[PDB]
Amino acid sequence: ALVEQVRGQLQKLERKYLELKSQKNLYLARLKSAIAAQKIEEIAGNLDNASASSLF
Amino acid sequence: APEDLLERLLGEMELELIELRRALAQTIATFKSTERQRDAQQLIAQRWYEKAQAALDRGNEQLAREALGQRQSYQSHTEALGKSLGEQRALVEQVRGQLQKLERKYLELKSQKNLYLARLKSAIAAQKIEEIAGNLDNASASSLFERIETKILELEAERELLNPPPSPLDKKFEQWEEQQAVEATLAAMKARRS
Repeated sequence: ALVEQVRGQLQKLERKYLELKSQKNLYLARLKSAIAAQKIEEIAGNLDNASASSLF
Repeated sequence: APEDLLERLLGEMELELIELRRALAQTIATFKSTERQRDAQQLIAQRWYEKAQAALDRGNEQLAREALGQRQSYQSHTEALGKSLGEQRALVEQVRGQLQKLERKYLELKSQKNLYLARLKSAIAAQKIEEIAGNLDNASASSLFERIETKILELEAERELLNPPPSPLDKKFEQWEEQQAVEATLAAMKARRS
């Protein structure tokens, strides 16, 4: 009963690991997407859209 | 580290299983030595008995009496030694039983050690996976994985600020006016291709 019981934990734990691994990229990607968006629309307003005193 | 002690303590027992081992052997030697000495004493007595078996015949009774008188001295040694050898036998068999039992109990104790050390690592090897798993996305708020959404929202929260979304009126209207451009453009279509 012990050997079968312990293997089940390994079976479950191994499953939970790769599942956790998959989500990491999906959230890192969305981190870059938002970050990669910040510095384009920020300057865009600085040029001609944000308000008066804009460089344009 | 207590887990090392179980290896060390069993090492100490091993010294005894070779110390008690030596003591038992020493007991057997003297038992054999005592056994040998008894045979010699009776042999001398036997020689007088064999030698006494040559005088009583033919009418020489006097000589035979003297020879047997000498043998009584050797017989006394045999009787004392004879009883001792039988007594010592119980000791050698008795002590061996302890060695038989003790040796059995040792390997039995040895077997269980690994079975419990293994289950020690299994639980220990489990602690540091499920502990961090909760730290990431399962334990509670403030978990490193959840905190990522906070930064996502913080930047996304600024998105609606720097570029305010269109008002519901324009949303209601821009879609509203598309229903006519499509139909009005199609109005010239359905009438032209008719």
